[PDB]
Amino acid sequence: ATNRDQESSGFAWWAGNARLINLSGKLLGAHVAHAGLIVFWAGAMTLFELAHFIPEKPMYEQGLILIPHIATLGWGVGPGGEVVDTFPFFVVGVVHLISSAVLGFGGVYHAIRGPETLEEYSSFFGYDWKDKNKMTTILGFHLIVLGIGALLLVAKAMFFGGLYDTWAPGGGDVRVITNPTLDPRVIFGYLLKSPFGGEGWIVSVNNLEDVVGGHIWIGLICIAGGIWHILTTPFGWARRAFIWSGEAYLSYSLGALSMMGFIATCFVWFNNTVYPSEFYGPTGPEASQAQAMTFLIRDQKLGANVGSAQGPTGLGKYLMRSPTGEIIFGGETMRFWDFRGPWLEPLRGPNGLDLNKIKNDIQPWQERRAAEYMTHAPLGSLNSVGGVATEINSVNFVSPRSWLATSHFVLAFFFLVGHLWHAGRARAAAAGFEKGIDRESEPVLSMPSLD
Amino acid sequence: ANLWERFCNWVTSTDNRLYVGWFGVIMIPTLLAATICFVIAFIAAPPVDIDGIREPVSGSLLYGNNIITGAVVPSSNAIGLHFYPIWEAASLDEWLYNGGPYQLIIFHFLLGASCYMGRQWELSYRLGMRPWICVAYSAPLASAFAVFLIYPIGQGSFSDGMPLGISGTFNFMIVFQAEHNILMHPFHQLGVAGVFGGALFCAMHGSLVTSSLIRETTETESANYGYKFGQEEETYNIVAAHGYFGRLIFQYASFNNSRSLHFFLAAWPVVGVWFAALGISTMAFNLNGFNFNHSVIDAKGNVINTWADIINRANLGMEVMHERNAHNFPLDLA
Amino acid sequence: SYPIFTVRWVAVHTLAVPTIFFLGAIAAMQFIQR
Amino acid sequence: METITYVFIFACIIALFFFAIFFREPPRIT
Amino acid sequence: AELTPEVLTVPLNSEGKTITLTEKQYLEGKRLFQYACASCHVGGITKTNPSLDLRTETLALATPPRDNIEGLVDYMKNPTTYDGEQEIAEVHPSLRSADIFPKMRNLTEKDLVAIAGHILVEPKILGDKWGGGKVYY
Amino acid sequence: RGWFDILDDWLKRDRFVFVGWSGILLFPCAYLALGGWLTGTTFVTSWYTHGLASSYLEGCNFLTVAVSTPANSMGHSLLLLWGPEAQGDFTRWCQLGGLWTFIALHGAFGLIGFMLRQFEIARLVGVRPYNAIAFSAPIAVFVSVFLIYPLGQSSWFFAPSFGVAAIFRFLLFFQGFHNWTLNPFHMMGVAGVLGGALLCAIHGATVENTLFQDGEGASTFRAFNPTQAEETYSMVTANRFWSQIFGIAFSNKRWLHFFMLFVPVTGLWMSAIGVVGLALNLRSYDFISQEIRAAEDPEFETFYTKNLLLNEGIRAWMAPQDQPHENFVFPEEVLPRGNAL
Amino acid sequence: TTGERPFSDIITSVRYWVIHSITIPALFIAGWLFVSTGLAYDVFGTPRPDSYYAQEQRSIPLVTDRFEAKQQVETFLEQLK
Ligand code: CLA
Ligand code: CLA
Ligand code: CLA
Ligand code: CLA
Ligand code: CLA
Ligand code: CLA
Ligand SMILES: CC1=C(/C=C/C(C)=C/C=C/C(C)=C/C=C/C=C(C)/C=C/C=C(C)/C=C/C2=C(C)CCCC2(C)C)C(C)(C)CCC1
Ligand SMILES: CC1=C(/C=C/C(C)=C/C=C/C(C)=C/C=C/C=C(C)/C=C/C=C(C)/C=C/C2=C(C)CCCC2(C)C)C(C)(C)CCC1
Ligand SMILES: CC1=C(/C=C/C(C)=C/C=C/C(C)=C/C=C/C=C(C)/C=C/C=C(C)/C=C/C2=C(C)CCCC2(C)C)C(C)(C)CCC1
Ligand SMILES: CCCCCCCS[C@@H]1O[C@H](CO)[C@@H](O)[C@H](O)[C@H]1O
Ligand SMILES: CCCCCCCS[C@@H]1O[C@H](CO)[C@@H](O)[C@H](O)[C@H]1O
Ligand code: OEX
Ligand SMILES: [Ca+2]
Ligand SMILES: [Cl-]
Ligand SMILES: [Cl-]
Ligand SMILES: [Fe+2]
Repeated sequence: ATNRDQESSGFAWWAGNARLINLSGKLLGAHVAHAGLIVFWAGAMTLFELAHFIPEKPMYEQGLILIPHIATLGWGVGPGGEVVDTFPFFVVGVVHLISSAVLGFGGVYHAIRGPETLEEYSSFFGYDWKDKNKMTTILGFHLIVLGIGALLLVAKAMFFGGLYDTWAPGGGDVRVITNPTLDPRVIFGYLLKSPFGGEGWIVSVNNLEDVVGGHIWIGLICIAGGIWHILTTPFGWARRAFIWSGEAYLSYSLGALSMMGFIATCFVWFNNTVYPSEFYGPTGPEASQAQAMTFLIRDQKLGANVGSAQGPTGLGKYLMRSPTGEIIFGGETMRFWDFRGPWLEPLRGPNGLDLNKIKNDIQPWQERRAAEYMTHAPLGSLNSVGGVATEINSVNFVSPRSWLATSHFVLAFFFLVGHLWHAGRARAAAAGFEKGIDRESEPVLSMPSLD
Repeated sequence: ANLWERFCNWVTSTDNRLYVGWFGVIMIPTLLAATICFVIAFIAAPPVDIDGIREPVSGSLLYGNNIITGAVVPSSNAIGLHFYPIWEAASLDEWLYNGGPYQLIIFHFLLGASCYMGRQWELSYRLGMRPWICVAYSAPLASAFAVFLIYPIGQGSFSDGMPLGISGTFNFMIVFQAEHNILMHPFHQLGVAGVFGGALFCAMHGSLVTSSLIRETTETESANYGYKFGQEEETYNIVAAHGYFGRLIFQYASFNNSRSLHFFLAAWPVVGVWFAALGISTMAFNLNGFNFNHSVIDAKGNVINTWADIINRANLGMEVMHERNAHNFPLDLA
Repeated sequence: SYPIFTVRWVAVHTLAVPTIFFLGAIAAMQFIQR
Repeated sequence: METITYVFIFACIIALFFFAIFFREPPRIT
Repeated sequence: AELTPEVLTVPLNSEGKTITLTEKQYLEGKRLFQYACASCHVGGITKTNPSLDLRTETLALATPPRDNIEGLVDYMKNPTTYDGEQEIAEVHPSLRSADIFPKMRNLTEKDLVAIAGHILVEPKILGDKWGGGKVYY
Repeated sequence: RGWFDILDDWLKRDRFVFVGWSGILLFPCAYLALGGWLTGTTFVTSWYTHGLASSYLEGCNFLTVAVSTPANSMGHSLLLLWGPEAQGDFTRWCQLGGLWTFIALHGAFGLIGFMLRQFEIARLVGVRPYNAIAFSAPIAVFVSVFLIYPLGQSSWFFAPSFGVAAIFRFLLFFQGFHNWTLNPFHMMGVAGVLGGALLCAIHGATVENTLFQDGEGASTFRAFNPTQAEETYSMVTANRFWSQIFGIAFSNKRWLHFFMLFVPVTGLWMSAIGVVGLALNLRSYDFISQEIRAAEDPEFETFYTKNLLLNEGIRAWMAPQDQPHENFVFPEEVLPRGNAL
Repeated sequence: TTGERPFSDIITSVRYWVIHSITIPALFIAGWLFVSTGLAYDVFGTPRPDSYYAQEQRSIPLVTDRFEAKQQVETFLEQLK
């Protein structure tokens, strides 16, 4: 049993997987078995969601996170995001579940039966962490794989039925994207937008042409990059900047996944384009604005003149100005005036909310949607009692947006920690003092006193 | 060496009384700016319209506060999450009215304190130490990020960031209780176990090491003189300490390995505090404490209150009173 | 050869015995309906 | 007078930090 | 105290007839009210218009009267403003508007009766809490 | 060598669980305090004393169960099972809150037993009794909060009830009624608890990160031996590290460890002193200068005035259910509320 | 090293399990029946779900007299009728 105790490996059981660092065969098994676990969950969780699913309640009233992802791709839904066929969901679940058996088979085989190291077996599949060119080649294969993944999304949107478009003229619907945004000024312009309010960096993406165009770019960047890394070896300045070890590379990826986790958190919290409110529920900003809209409609029906109604502080009770003058809802939702959503936008003019439109053009479907969103705000308890923290038991609800934001924050946070842990460890191991200070060569002892 | 080389050598020098380092080149100016602005604002800033309702709250000493009541007041709810640097204001007077010092301070501070953490890794590397002191500091750091950045992001405004001041801190806590029932949240409960337990284990370790110091001094001198900086020999008897504590409880509940003990002392508070930070950072997205309001019902359907319902009434008091002129609509949704 | 009935044995049962009785009581409670 | 007092105590504490750091008794291996 | 046949006896119509609901109808009514109505009407208030609640005295003064099974069942098919003047199916869940309020698509006549009986029985249990709001929590 | 010394021998045998003369006080008191808590939280109501359900039997969960204080009309009755209230009736005694004084009083004697145990063991093993000395802080907290506080109030009703949610209620009560956050003795408590948690984390991390390489293993715990003479980590390197990061550093390990006792122990003792003032409603509730200014100037607002508005809401909203013996009826129209909410 | 039998000896022995596969389930069942029979309510004086209030009453039965508190509770119990 090669290296499967502390004496021989130098690693205790609780650091057991570090015993795998230089055993490329068993480590391939660990990786493939784990990819199995991810695929298993995607498949099983979907079947579970589908079994529990009542197609005439909103998804977001049903604790669903995976059906909403399938529906955003335009599968299984029609106008308004109404479920028209659950069979695409069943297919996604079954096919992942079946695929996980295969991955789990390969993982178990590599992990316990196959060759422990691959280097003797094959010079193509074997690798030395310290072989910079081999590391960049494998990285290159994976980049090409990822760019093909990104182009699968583009193929779905342009050639295989489209995507769910909450912004579609006349009402949300599945729509084929025929004119994806190619202009790099628009695509890369997102990357240079501020992440602060009213701007929101990439999270502000608000139309499927930009989404599809971005993935066209990203797919080509990733395939070009992958070819690059297969054809080159790292340059001198990169050689001198990094640590070249399995543990260092892990650290870099932990750092990157952490960053992606925080971004995903903000994406599901604020973005209502690639996370349609039809499927995920209203965003926090959306539901607060929907409350102001609800009472503006109510009191205006009763006779209030909502443009000239002064609230207790002197600011408009329903309507006021943003710091740059745009007309926006009043009360605490003043903070949310950068919110944009298909049910509100028909009321917006060049100067912000239009009082003429408010007085004359508000349709019953806007009243309904604002009422629905106001009463499904993403607030709720850990035991899924919907509403404010003092609300009574009655409504079983926590928004999928809160589930997805909180889980991803927690994950991103612990991944930053793992980044620091592994990056600091990789540095120390490379320099040779990860196990402690040499008592006969204690560096501080050869340094001058501070004073 | 050339100029650049010499500069690098000085920056990364292990011989500077305070380590500078590359993290330090960002840390030094950002922490100085945050400090200077805080000091001046705490003394002399005019009232700030925190809730965007033209109702300015006085935070500074010269405008009627003492050390306990004073604060640098969060930026205006009218601003929300918009970036409000000095040059976005038409004047300093406007910048002050709207709570611009708060943003300048918390952004330079969070950047500088993140660099403080990197700098702890950096020095440990220069000295040939193991690297994870910085991972311990990530716990208070993560908590500062939760209250000054993540909570404002979730709620949509830096006006809901923790104020920089003693009473404003309590204000943030009471309102947080009303809106999230944090006490009933298990991540805050783990936090409490982390800091009460950190204190307990701090006192325990202190008292056990102190109890077993080896006699090296007379009664007319401090026993502290019994230890000399840099001596090779341990200064207490671990075997007597364990002999003591294993009998206090029972043998196997006591640590006989100092490395194990010290790791536990690091891990218990740090992990609990990571959960505290994560409680704040996930209540930021309104996944709130347990809600057992009216959970216990009799055979007819009468509500039989429990202590959870009494909590609920205190929370209602906070909720209905906070920011008493800011709400126009019946639900407080952020 | 070890004794069976020791101070430790008593200490253990003073806790274990009511704990199991209580866990059975609390298990039964989960089936109580108003 | 109160503000002066608060700022005075604070400024003393800042001075104290300066002396405690730069004018500490130096630690000596001995 | 118990949930007795008497607590479960509520007005069927405006003409003095009552109906005694079974314990199972009471449970179905709670479940269905939670399913279709409690998002706005938790606890007997109305979140999108707090001026109107589901208290029995309030329902009695509605036009047509809504303090009986028939008035409530008819409300769930063809809801009106409080004075009977406007039909509001376009903005309030009802069978007539099951097309735009899809949760109403599965509700049967028996389900409407169960929801009605919930609205009438709950204040007999909860007194001022029903329709009281947070003051009475 | 009479019976006293023979008993002494037996009490002091080196066994899995040490007994001692202290064990005779400690074991029964601690067992009953803990058993009384488990018994009440599992089976016992607070219907007659508080109007609350409080046990698993009634449907509470681990967070909401409690053993609750007796009714306010009991005053500070010892509430002895054989006393004039329960008159020997175990059922009635449960219903009147007798388990509350049962747990608080056996708990108090049990803590005395525990501290005697720390002294007794230190003495036998030949170490200095600083662990017992440090334990005075838990004792000062228990005694101030569970005994002195209700003794200065109307009755045991206002002591904390033994329960997770119940203790949370006790925190929120102290905010709304005593403004206890404003109290500099509580603030010193906070600094010594958080300061102690800081010291615990930073010292554990420092030792673990200045370790000497004493084995070949990448998992470094095995490279220590209890009986070894040498320090397992470098004080000199640790000292340099913190001197350069923070400005100062420990240089004396005896001082370091003494300070780790001093800080959280001192914090707890300070918070206890504040709670003794609160027994008498002797609060730090207000800054008089603040109130005089705010009464005359309706534009003057600080976070201090804001938190008193929150306190007034807590008191008005919670008192009628939290203090049922007062029979409070507060009409809707008197309840303090801001706009809309 | 204090004389008693190691726990891990005890709990991996067949005799331990012969004894405990009886006494553990026996205790658990006895706890179960303490509740299922209703005995727990009677010993501790805890209301059953139908016993918090009389049919029409909505005031809690708060004890208000220290020395007659026993009788007051008895009186509250009688009124459940
Ligand atoms: C892709 C991500 C990734 C990978 C491949 C690794 C891989 C590795 N880590 Mg790193 N790590 C990560 C992310 C990762 N880590 C994160 C996000 C953190 C922050 C917590 C860490 C923190 C960390 C530490 C502190 C250490 C490692 C170590 C190691 C090595 C040994 C791991 C081992 O055997 O664990 C064995 C696994 C366990 C003992 C199980 C841990 C259980 C966790 C704590 C709880 C999970 C809770 C669960 C999600 C919910 C509840 C479950 C339910 C049953 C109730 C190995 C190289 C060791 C090392 O440095 O070696 C070089 C080591 O000491 N890791
Ligand atoms: C995703 C989780 C994960 C994965 C994929 C692995 C993977 C692996 N581990 Mg790590 N490990 C983990 C979590 C994981 N570990 C955790 C949480 C801990 C802390 C408890 C450890 C602690 C640990 C230690 C201490 C060691 C490993 C070692 C190993 C490797 C050798 C295993 C072996 O020899 O088994 C022997 C076991 C068996 C023969 C029993 C059966 C095991 C199989 C895989 C179960 C398969 C069940 C599955 C349902 C089958 C489906 C088949 C179907 C598809 C047809 C293997 C690559 C070893 C090593 O590195 O060797 C070089 C090693 O010494 N691990
Ligand atoms: C991204 C991860 C993710 C997210 C956002 C969700 C979201 C959701 N799930 Mg899903 N799920 C997941 C992963 C996730 N799940 C996993 C891994 C499983 C396998 C166990 C499931 C299996 C599952 C089932 C079977 C069900 C759900 C359901 C739900 C809903 C209710 C959740 C709930 O009530 O939680 C309750 C909250 C908890 C149990 C608390 C979790 C706390 C963890 C332990 C803290 C983690 C800390 C960290 C990871 C550890 C680090 C330690 C440190 C030392 C390093 C909600 C939409 C329910 C539903 O509505 O379906 C329709 C439902 O029945 N899920
Ligand atoms: C990343 C995953 C991965 C990698 C790098 C490897 C690598 C290796 N495998 Mg393992 N394996 C895997 C996953 C993997 N395998 C899975 C999922 C299974 C279960 C089906 C197995 C079951 C398995 C067995 C039973 C054996 C190997 C063997 C080998 C070695 C020889 C392979 C060869 O010569 O193929 C050369 C190329 C081909 C045979 C044609 C490849 C055609 C592929 C399938 C096209 C797929 C396209 C696309 C990229 C797939 C996307 C998948 C994604 C959606 C998940 C080599 C070390 C052998 C071994 O180790 O000898 C001792 C061996 O006996 N593998
Ligand atoms: C997983 C993706 C991935 C990974 C891990 C790598 C890894 C590597 N790359 Mg490849 N690369 C990729 C994808 C990737 N690459 C793709 C898709 C392309 C095509 C565009 C390339 C094209 C490429 C070139 C042309 C080169 C590399 C080089 C390298 C090496 C040094 C990288 C470095 O110093 O970055 C660190 C980045 C810098 C030092 C740039 C300045 C840092 C600024 C401050 C970052 C600003 C961003 C900030 C964090 C905020 C984020 C948002 C922002 C967009 C506003 C290393 C082996 C070099 C090499 O050695 O080739 C052999 C090199 O010359 N790569
Ligand atoms: C060291 C163990 C210990 C200690 C310190 C206590 C202490 C206490 N118990 Mg606990 N108890 C114990 C073990 C202990 N108990 C055990 C083992 C049981 C199970 C039987 C109990 C069961 C128990 C119950 C059921 C109750 C108490 C109660 C009390 C309180 C009042 C006791 C009292 O007034 O005694 C008075 C007696 C003495 C102080 C003994 C005096 C001895 C002197 C020095 C000698 C004189 C005696 C003389 C010869 C007799 C002549 C009488 C003649 C005139 C007729 C007090 C906190 C009560 C309480 O908690 O109420 C809230 C209560 O109801 N205890
Ligand atoms: C290495 C290792 C490990 C790991 C392992 C793993 C991770 C594995 C994986 C595995 C896997 C990952 C597996 C999988 C499996 C799967 C399967 C077996 C599947 C199946 C399917 C089916 C059978 C289907 C069915 C159906 C249908 C088709 C329809 C609908 C309905 C149903 C569902 C019925 C551990 C940790 C232990 C440690 C040791 C070493
Ligand atoms: C798809 C999509 C899109 C697009 C996207 C894109 C186009 C992206 C890009 C992206 C990118 C383009 C990114 C980048 C990144 C970068 C990074 C992340 C960097 C990093 C760096 C580092 C980490 C460094 C480090 C260092 C330093 C700094 C110093 C020296 C040392 C070292 C090297 C360590 C849009 C939005 C339109 C829409 C939606 C969809
Ligand atoms: C009061 C009284 C008394 C006494 C009594 C006693 C002494 C009792 C005891 C009792 C007991 C002694 C009981 C016990 C119970 C137990 C239980 C009920 C437990 C449970 C547990 C659990 C449930 C666990 C859980 C957990 C944790 C904790 C952590 C880990 C994880 C888990 C989750 C597993 C006498 C007669 C003198 C007199 C009169 C009064
Ligand atoms: C990797 C497996 C992918 C299986 C591909 C299924 C095609 S997807 C299919 O495409 C049609 C146009 O051809 C669309 O009209 C339809 O809406 C869509 O469901
Ligand atoms: C509970 C112990 C406190 C009382 C101690 C008084 C001891 S009394 C003492 O007892 C001896 C045996 O121990 C006898 O030999 C002796 O005659 C007698 O005077
Ligand atoms: O700002 Mn500060 O506090 Ca968060 O909730 Mn809404 O907004 Mn306002 O009320 Mn409640
Ligand atoms: Ca029943
Ligand atoms: Cl407030
Ligand atoms: Cl509002
Ligand atoms: Fe220590």
